[PDB]
Amino acid sequence: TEIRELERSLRLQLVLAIFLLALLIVLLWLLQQLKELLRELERLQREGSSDEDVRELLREIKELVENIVYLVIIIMVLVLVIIALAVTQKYLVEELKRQD
Amino acid sequence: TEIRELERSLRLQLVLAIFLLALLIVLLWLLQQLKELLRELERLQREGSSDEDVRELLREIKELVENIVYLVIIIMVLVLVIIALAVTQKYLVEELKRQD
Repeated sequence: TEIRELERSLRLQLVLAIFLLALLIVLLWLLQQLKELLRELERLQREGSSDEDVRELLREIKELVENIVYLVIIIMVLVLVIIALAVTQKYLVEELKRQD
Repeated sequence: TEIRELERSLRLQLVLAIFLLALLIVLLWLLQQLKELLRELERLQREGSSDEDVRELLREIKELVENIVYLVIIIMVLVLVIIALAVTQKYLVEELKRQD
C-alpha cells in the first residue's frame, strides 16, 4: 500500500514533464529570435552597412546563442531528474511484482 | 495483476527519456556548431571579406538553425509521447488504488 509512493512520484514527473514542454517552447521562442536577427544580419550585409553595425548585431546573436545553450543544459538536467524518477518507479513496480 | 501494463509503460518511458537525452546531446552539438560558424562570421567581417564570402557562410548558418529547430520540434513531440505515457501510468495507479 506504501508503494502512495508511485502516485507521488508520478505527480512529480507529470508536472516536471510539463515544465520541460514549457522550457522547449521558450527554447523555440529563442530560436525564432535567431531567425529574426540572422535575417537582419543578412540585410545589413546586403546594404553594405558598417563593421560597427554588423559587429553590434553579431555580438547580440552570440549572446542569444549562449542563452539558448544554457537553457538547453537546464533542460538536460531536468530530463535527468525525470529519468531518475522513471528509474525509481520501475524499481517500485519491480518490488511490487515480487509479491505472490 | 494486469496493471504488467505499468512495467511495460515504464519500460517505454525510460528508453524514450534516454532517447530525449541523446537528442538533447545532438542539439548541443548543433548549437556548438553555431558557435564555430558565428566566430568565423566575425572573423570574415573583421578581415573585411567579400559579400559573397559572408553570404555563403550566413546561408550555412541559416540552414543549421532550421535543422536545430526541426530537432527541437521532434523533441517536443517525443516529450508529448512521454507525457501521454505519464498520464497513462497515473490513471493505472488511480484505478489500482481504488481497490480495498
